[PDB]
Amino acid sequence: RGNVFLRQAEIENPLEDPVTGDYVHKSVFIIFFQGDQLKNRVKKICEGF
Amino acid sequence: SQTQGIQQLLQAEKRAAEKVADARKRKARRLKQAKEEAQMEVEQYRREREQEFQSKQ
Repeated sequence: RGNVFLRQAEIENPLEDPVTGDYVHKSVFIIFFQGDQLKNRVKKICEGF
Repeated sequence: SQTQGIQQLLQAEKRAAEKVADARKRKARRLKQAKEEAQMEVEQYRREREQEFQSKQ
């Protein structure tokens, strides 16, 4: 249940990825919750993907 | 907008902290009051012991 503010950012002119080396741009659209159960569950899912 | 929402939440936590301060003050006032009724109560007791001592003497 995404509820918190959208933090947007973008990086162009990237560097090659640490573990494969893909020279790929970056962009982030975050909504991060302050509850502990969410902080752990979303952390698990996000680190998994 | 997003920072404004964050500020509303921060104001909420601020009034929560103010209520926590009010509550620790409530506890301080309550223990001070309890000390004061204890002092009054035991003073009544000392008056009783004193007048009883004079009566018996």
